Amino acid sequence: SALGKLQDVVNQNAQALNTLVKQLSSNFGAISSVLNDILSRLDPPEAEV
Amino acid sequence: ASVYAWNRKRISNCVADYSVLYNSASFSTFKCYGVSPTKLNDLCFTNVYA
Amino acid sequence: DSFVIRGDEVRQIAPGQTGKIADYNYKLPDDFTGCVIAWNSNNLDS
Repeated sequence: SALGKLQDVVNQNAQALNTLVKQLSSNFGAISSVLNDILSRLDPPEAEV
Repeated sequence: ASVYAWNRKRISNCVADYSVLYNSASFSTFKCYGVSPTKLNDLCFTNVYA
Repeated sequence: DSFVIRGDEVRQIAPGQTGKIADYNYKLPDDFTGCVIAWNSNNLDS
């Protein structure tokens, strides 16, 4: 495992992209994390918030 | 039933038309929370409790 | 806007509010509305 630095930068970029993709599962205080649900079972006045 | 012994009936395995009962003006107050009344028809749910 | 409605239905005449008479006939748009003034005058009615 001589090439430590290179693998470090690869792992860091993959980790950043993976946590960015994972941040889509968060509710952030909403009623559901996915958008199509909070659009399919709410009125525009509250789907807005 | 009495309020303290509220009667609960499970509802499943049926096609349920909320639109017709909502259209009837017999019900004085119709408040749906977390779900929109108009789009109630489109949704599908595991089961209902009445 | 001038009209006369039953007092029970006066709550339905609001921005984004839902009611049979409200939704079907007259419903405020789901945005700014200036003001709504209601004084029930059922004595003059009927």
